[PDB]
Amino acid sequence: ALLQVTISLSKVELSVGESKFFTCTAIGEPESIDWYNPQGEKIISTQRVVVQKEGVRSRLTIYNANIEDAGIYRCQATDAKGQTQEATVVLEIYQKLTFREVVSPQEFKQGEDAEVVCRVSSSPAPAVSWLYHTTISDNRFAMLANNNLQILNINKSDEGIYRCEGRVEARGEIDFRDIIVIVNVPPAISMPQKSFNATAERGEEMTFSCRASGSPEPAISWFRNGKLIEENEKYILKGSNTELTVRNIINSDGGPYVCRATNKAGEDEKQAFLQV
Ligand SMILES: *[C@@H]1O[C@H](CO)[C@@H](O)[C@H](O)[C@H]1NC(C)=O
Ligand SMILES: *[C@H]1O[C@H](CO)[C@@H](O)[C@H](O)[C@H]1NC(C)=O
Ligand SMILES: [Ca+2]
Repeated sequence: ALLQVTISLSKVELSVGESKFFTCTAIGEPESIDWYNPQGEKIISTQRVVVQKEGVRSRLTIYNANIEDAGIYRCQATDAKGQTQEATVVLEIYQKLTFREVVSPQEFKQGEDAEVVCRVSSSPAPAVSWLYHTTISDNRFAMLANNNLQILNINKSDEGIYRCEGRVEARGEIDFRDIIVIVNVPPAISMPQKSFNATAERGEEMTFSCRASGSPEPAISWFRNGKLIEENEKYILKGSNTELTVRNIINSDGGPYVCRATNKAGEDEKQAFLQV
């Protein structure tokens, strides 16, 4: 029948930092068109909260909305008569699922107690969850109150990808992250023979096998008497230094040849004895 006011939106809810504008149409012939913050102050223009007034509409733009922004805004018109209609819009500022400062290739040592870390958060407290394939909860895996999952005896097969999924049932909002898990495993030397034997002056020869086990794969360095063993014409090592061949053994070559195997998770050393 008579004067009335409308707004582009009625109920909006945006993340923090998000921006948006609303338009207030005043169907009629208003002399007055004014906005009001949820505090009841007649909005004045600021380059972050801007108010543009044209014709019979009025646009209110909120840039990078913070938390002091939520509330019931009101556009309110007034003609030459005392008639004074208004429309209102409800703004809700919230927090998207954030995953701040969350490193991946997370490394852990074979035996230790691992805690895979996922720093995730949202306005209504997120509902986090850990997946491997697919869910997980096997009396060795458990989610701490801080959202991280722990693995008590992080065996190396445990090594893999883990999804830290998070949902906000209040918004049907979901988002995950995929973390890589690395199981560092100290070196484990393996050499079937640690006691060899050739004949002196005769141009005999002997190869010495030393294999290891670890993640990363261990580096095998040999030592003799007190010096690192280099190749030379005397010794020839091939299989990434897993096979030490001593050429032209005399009497002086008899005795321990020590085998070192190293990685970032420790070291193992075993030696062979060469009898002449
Ligand atoms: C050569 O040395 C090994 C050391 O394990 C020993 O068992 C073996 O008896 C030796 N060979 C001979 C023919 O004695
Ligand atoms: C689990 O698998 C890894 C594979 O590298 C191995 O290191 C570990 O010994 C295994 N543990 C069990 C329970 O068999
Ligand atoms: Ca923006």
